[PDB]
Parts: sequence; C-alpha cells; structure tokens
Amino acid sequence: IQKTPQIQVYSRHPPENGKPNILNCYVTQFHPPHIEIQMLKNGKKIPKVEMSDMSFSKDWSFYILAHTEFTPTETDTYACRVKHDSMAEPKTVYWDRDM
Amino acid sequence: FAPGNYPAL
Amino acid sequence: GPHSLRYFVTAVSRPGLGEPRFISVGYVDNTEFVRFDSDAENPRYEPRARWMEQEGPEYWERETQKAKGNEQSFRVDLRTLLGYYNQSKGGSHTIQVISGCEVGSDGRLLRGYQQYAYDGCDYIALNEDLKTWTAADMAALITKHKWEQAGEAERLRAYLEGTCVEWLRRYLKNGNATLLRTDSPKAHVTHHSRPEDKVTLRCWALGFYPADITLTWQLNGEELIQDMELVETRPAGDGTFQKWASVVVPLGKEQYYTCHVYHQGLPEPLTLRW
Ligand SMILES: *[C@@H]1O[C@H](CO[C@H]2O[C@@H](C)[C@@H](O)[C@@H](O)[C@@H]2O)[C@@H](O)[C@H](O)[C@H]1NC(C)=O
Ligand SMILES: *[C@@H]1O[C@H](CO)[C@@H](O)[C@H](O)[C@H]1NC(C)=O
Repeated sequence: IQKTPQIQVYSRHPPENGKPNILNCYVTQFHPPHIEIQMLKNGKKIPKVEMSDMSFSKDWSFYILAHTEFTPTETDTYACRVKHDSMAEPKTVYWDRDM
Repeated sequence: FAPGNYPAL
Repeated sequence: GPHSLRYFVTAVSRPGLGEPRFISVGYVDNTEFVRFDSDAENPRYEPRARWMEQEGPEYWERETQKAKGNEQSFRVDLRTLLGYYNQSKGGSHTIQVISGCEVGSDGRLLRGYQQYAYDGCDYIALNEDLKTWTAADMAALITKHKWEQAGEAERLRAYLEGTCVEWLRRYLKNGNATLLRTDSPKAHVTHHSRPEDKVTLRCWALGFYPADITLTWQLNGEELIQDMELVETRPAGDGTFQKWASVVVPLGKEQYYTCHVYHQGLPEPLTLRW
C-alpha cells in the first residue's frame, strides 16, 4: 500500500517574537514507513530535532512528530522538508505563523 | 510491560 | 476515565542494506512512554516519559532483552512472508503489530487486542473473545493454524488480561501527575480572506490534555459538521495536544458563527467568535 504523507507545521504557543516556543512538524497518513524528515530554519537544517510520537492508525498508515524548541524572530522562516516514495519530488512545507 | 514475545508467523 | 496501554511494533526489511529496521513504541493513553529502535549502535529500551524513571534497572534490562528477541523473530517473519506470498528478496516489506489493553476508570479490563498487518493490509487479528484468531487471507490462515497448534492465544490472553492490565495500573499510579492531569484547552479564532466574498474562520484549541476533544462550528444553533474542515488532534511537542476546525462563511457574516470547544477540562464548553 502507498499513501502520501500529510505534512503539518505548527507551534505549541501562538508565536510571539522573542518568546521561547516549540515548532512541530507532524507527518501523517503515510505508507510505506521509510521517510526522511528535516526541519529547516532559514533554509538550513536545524540540528538535534527530536523525533517522537511514532504510531499508526487503524488503517495502518504511519504518524510521526518532529519537534524542536525555537524562539521566533520577525525575520526567521521555518519549514519541514519530507522525502517519501509516494512523491517524485521532496516536499517543503513552510510554517505559516498566521494560520 | 511489553508482550513476552511475538510468535513467528 | 478509561485508559490504555499499547505497543506499536514495526519491522521493515531493507534488502542490500543489512538487517531490518525494528521499532517498538509504547504508549499509555496517547503519551509515548517507552521506545526501542534498532537503528543505533547500542539499541536499548529507553524511557520516553519522566515518570518511567521510577522503574529500576531490571525493567530496562528485561525489556531490552525482549526487544532484541523481537528483532530476530520479525526478521524471520519477513522471510517467511516472502514465501507465503511468493515475493522476491529484492523489495522492502513491512510488518506492523498493535497490541494493547484498556481499563475503565476503576482499573478493570474493558478490552484487549493484537492485530497484525503486512504491507499495510490486515493480516491476522485476535478476536474480541481473546480465544481465537481471524485471518484476512490464505497466508494468514497458515499462521492461524500454527498459533492454534502452539496454543498462542491462551498465552496472549493471559498477558492481555493479566500483565498488561497490571502494568497499566502501575504506570497510571507512578505517572499520575502526568497521566491523570487535565489541562484545559485555550482557544482562539483566526480569519482569512478568500475570493468570492467568503472568509475562512479557523477555530484553534491549544495546550490541552488528555487528547479527546470536540470542536464544532455553529450557525443558528445547529452544527456545521458537514462543511467544516479539520485536522486530526495532534501532539504539540510537550505532552499536550492541539487541534483546529475551519468553516468557510460569507464575508460580513462572521458574527453569526460560533466555535464550540468540548473537553474534560471544561465543565462548560467554550464558545468563541471571530
Ligand atoms: C499523585 O499521586 C501521589 C501519591 O503517589 C506517590 O507515592 C506513590 C504512591 C507512588 O505512586 C509515587 O509515584 C507517587 O509520587 C500524590 O501524593 C499526588 O498528590 C498525586 N498527584 C496529583 C495531585 O494528581
Ligand atoms: C511464484 O511466482 C513465480 C514468478 O515470479 C512463478 O514462477 C512461480 O510458479 C510462483 N510460485 C507459486 C507456487 O505460485
């Protein structure tokens, strides 16, 4: 079975520049399990991102969370890049702080 | 505590 | 309320790249508390929740030994299934298993289960009676017969009604400050323009625990569960959860729509508007 991942990028607290927060990239509903997930700050890989909450649903599709602490500034942009066999090209999903 | 083992298929 | 102890197991073959990847992740309710991942120089069973510091070193040594035993049995399973399905050694395949038990607020067993999937499809599952198995195809019927001759169901039933329940109760006791807490959702609504004089209203629910929650949008006292868009409730990185639900309304009418948030930490549900 092959299912394309849903990529969701969001912070723990509504963003406030200068205030500590947590950035999340939840990748879900995918199959097969092999996947590459990178969190990026201004186009550069963020080191020591934590991978957690790996599970699967009743239909067997996978879920996994990548998260990191971060302090948003007005200029910094963030995104989550995912590579999975269901997609020809890597997919980069930017954090939308106004969502 | 996890299952003692998973019998082979 | 009720609680669960669940173990998610995944084994994935990688032809030409060595041994299969093996991961076992344990959860009490929706909080990860233990994990084993074969992809480390020194794979060990590790705590993922602070309260697991309360277990002694024997807990970890035992769980680690068991996990290494699993890597081996699942490696064998991947090969066996290639035979059952007449598939080649060149492709990657996945075995998944979910095992668990659930208790009521009084700590008594509500249900137990164990289900397997091969390449994302149902393979075999323990029936609700915890006595027999149901097989999804002829390969799984072979497994069913093996497990029946070996009396595997009785051993699994003993684990689900006994060991699983007993340890879940202990985890709920040891991690009570974490597992039995209630963090009320904090909600807000965002507004977004669209073409055609329509607006997207998004109701956010943040910082809540446990994960169970309901977000609805109403118009004239009725629910718009239909035209709503939403995401599955999701972990926010610190042990709490988050969720949003949106609805597209006519511009200038935002005032008539209300978001309703129902949660264990809200004696009275929240009602918000843009
Ligand atoms: C959580 O339970 C506390 C009592 O349990 C403690 O002592 C043992 C019984 C063992 O379970 C330890 O892990 C616990 O620390 C109780 O004192 C706390 O008030 C409880 N926390 C709350 C208020 O939910
Ligand atoms: C398995 O498939 C191969 C073709 O790849 C075929 O030669 C063989 O007969 C099949 N085996 C069985 C028992 O179906």
